[PDB]
Amino acid sequence: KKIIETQRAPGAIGPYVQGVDLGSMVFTSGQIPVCPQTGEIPADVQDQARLSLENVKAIVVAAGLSVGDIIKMTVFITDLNDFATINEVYKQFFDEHQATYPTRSCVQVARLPKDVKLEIEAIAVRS
Amino acid sequence: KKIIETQRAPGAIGPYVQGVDLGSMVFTSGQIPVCPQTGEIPADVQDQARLSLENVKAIVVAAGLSVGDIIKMTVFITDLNDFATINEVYKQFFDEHQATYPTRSCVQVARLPKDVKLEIEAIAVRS
Amino acid sequence: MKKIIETQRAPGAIGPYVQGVDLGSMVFTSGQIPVCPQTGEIPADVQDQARLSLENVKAIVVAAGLSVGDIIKMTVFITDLNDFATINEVYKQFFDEHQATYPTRSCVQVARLPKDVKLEIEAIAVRS
Repeated sequence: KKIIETQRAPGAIGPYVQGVDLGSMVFTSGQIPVCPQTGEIPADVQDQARLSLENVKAIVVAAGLSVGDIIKMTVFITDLNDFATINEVYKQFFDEHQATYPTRSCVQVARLPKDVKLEIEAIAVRS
Repeated sequence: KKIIETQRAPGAIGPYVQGVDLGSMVFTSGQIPVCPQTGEIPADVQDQARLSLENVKAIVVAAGLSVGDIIKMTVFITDLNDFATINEVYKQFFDEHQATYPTRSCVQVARLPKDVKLEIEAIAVRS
Repeated sequence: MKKIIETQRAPGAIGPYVQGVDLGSMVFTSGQIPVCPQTGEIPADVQDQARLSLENVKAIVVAAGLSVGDIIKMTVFITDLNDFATINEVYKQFFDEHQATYPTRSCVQVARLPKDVKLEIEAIAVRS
């Protein structure tokens, strides 16, 4: 039960850790498009989606794993009009790391912390 | 990590796989009431509820497992007034397969992919 | 294992789910709502609701033989983010009082929850 902490993903806005590493598997908190350096949220959904994903990647990479070890995501979104766009960025991101797509749920919620357009949690396995 | 692929469940409409088998645990994507043979979404909530659960079954069977191996489900729905009808179908489903009911979370979201009334993810264990 | 968890210190399952499942290495709970197990009532105030959801989570993990410090992931479904700073405070004090490290978390505002409660919380805990 190792805690994961990285500056490549935003610090906790709250009583949670960024990730926990169980040995066989890794859980991340839900990541929002907040910039780890600047604390800023990008306006466009293309960018928010790239940024949530990088934030997830930082925690998974800080555990010593890679994108291809990601087996499950939930993508929580505020607007299904943004859907094809989120999917393009998210495919590109997996393809970039030559990783097969994880299992996934995608739901439209009412609202997200800081009024972001999306939030992504992940589960990775070691082997 | 072994990807699960079956034609008894709908082909992914985006960058995901229907299931992943970790040896120990199997994760499904969130199953919506899309008909694997036609692409149709049934109109009635009873039929939609029945149909997500058959899609979940289909992926868990393809992994070599069965419905009584499911330990967790998350049921995302668009209307809590549909709950008693969803509960009836879902109870019958597990009862039919002589299955112990899993842990479950049920929440009403704003909207789902393809304007479906529910989306169900499952987690199963091998032994 | 696939052991069902059953406790009277959390509200009983009336419906097609069980309170929790113990798998050996990990415990999963059902989503817990702020329904009081003795009175069957929902407190009106979100701090009370938050505290109670957490109690209800604790009851089931503890019935599994584990403790709060073993909880490794939560998802907090809420109906109003305006309640969030308040829920966070209650949630923090709950972990601090158990001397527990904070789990991983996801928090979203959904449209609605069972019984019009203000939050539902599910938990994943590991044995060691």
